[PDB]
Amino acid sequence: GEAARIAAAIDAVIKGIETKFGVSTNGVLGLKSLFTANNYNNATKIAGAIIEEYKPSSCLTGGSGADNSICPWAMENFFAARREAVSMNDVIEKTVKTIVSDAP
Amino acid sequence: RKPSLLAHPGPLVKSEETVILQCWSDVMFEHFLLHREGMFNDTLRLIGEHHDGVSKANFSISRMTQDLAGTYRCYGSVTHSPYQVSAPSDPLDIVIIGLYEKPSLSAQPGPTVLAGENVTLSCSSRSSYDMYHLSREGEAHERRLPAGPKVNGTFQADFPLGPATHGGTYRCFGSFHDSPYEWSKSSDPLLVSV
Ligand SMILES: *[C@@H]1O[C@H](CO)[C@@H](O)[C@H](O)[C@H]1NC(C)=O
Ligand SMILES: *[C@@H]1O[C@H](CO)[C@@H](O)[C@H](O)[C@H]1NC(C)=O
Repeated sequence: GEAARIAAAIDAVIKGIETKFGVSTNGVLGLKSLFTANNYNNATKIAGAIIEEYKPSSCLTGGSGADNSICPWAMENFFAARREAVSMNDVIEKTVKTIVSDAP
Repeated sequence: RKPSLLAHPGPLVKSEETVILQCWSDVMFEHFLLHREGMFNDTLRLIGEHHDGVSKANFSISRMTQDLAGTYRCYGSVTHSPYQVSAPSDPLDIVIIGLYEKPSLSAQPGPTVLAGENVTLSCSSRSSYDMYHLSREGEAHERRLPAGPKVNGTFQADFPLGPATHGGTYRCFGSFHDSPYEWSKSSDPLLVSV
């Protein structure tokens, strides 16, 4: 029922984040804690957790040894993306907005 | 080659005040990457303005906020090798001032001395700051000394300036190890006259 609809949209967000950023949420405690009925649609919380766990700004020097999985995305979409200042954290938030909206 | 990171008018910014972080180099970098390391790390991709044989880019903070304070560093890139970024610039700490009690700056033996006289500026406060910063107007290198004695219920850091050679207006700040980008209200400027 609605419980099934909730899990369907949560999995869509999880799959969306993983395929768009080229990362895996397996073992990622901060992100998995937010995959709930209320916290799975808050783009601000998810964007903040991706930055906290995957440390995208650390990809400037190759990444934090703890998780350099987001670096291919960071390089393609920010550091070597092909005027005004562009914030890395803004780009991440804007990407999460599209994943959440195109999830259904 | 290592770019240069500057703050205009300076790295010591007041809350809600404006500051411009300038990234520049003699090497023609098409893009500049400004990294902030602090409570909320972020990287900004600035477009390089090639002019006068120097490439430069500005990052303007219209209203200074706590989340924007931190250690900034500039990296340079060229569309030729977009994956090979330059060595970072020397770190620039953007500090928010005016958050704690204004310390008191006094001169010993006095604020007006004959050349060759040993002067020692004394920074004091009721608050137990972990560090005191003595700034000479014009100079960028601030002097940090923890507190030595305790006088009249106030902790004090005494900065010996050695024999007098030239004058200057000095200011004083206090900081805490746990809040590194938040400093005290500036002390009232003390004019030393040799
Ligand atoms: C959604 O995120 C915002 C910003 O953090 C905040 O209102 C709160 O964390 C969340 N609101 C909810 C779940 O109602
Ligand atoms: C000033 O201090 C120096 C270094 O301690 C020492 O020679 C002496 O105390 C003073 N010398 C003067 C007044 O020239």
